[PDB]
Amino acid sequence: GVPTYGAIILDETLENVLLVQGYLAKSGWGFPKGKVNKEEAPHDCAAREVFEETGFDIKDYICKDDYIELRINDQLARLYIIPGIPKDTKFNPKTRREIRNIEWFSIEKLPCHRNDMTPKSKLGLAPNKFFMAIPFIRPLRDWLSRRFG
Ligand SMILES: CCn1cc(C(=O)NCc2ccc(F)cc2)cn1
Repeated sequence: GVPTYGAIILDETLENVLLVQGYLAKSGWGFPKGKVNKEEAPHDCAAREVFEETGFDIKDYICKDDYIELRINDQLARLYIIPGIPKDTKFNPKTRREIRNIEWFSIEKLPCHRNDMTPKSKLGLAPNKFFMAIPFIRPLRDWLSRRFG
């Protein structure tokens, strides 16, 4: 699968992160990201996808070595960490045709794993509207500890 790039945008307090909600298969909440184009550098893909989905341009803020990367079923997703973006920033996607909504979420309130169904004696995980964000939350929490305190 083709790598994806995007961003974890945080506010000035470092409390909140910016998530986007799509439609249909992409109906839950996730960090803004998308598929790399042929010959496109990871940093340009991230900025491009973030600008398409949020209307916010990260290019002046990207730091080359500040990202979290996960390989999930053989697909690499790398989210550059972009702290310090004011909470009153006005975000608007390129088309409401892909992005339903854009919101800040408290990091401490977001799940960092899904819950099983052990009270129901059933295998697997309960649905969670943050399932695409979830795999980045523990690594982000740890990364913020190691770079801010
Ligand atoms: C198909 C599995 N899945 C992906 C998402 C996801 O990426 N959510 C956030 C998002 C939505 C639309 C975007 F264009 C970009 C990012 C949710 N479920």
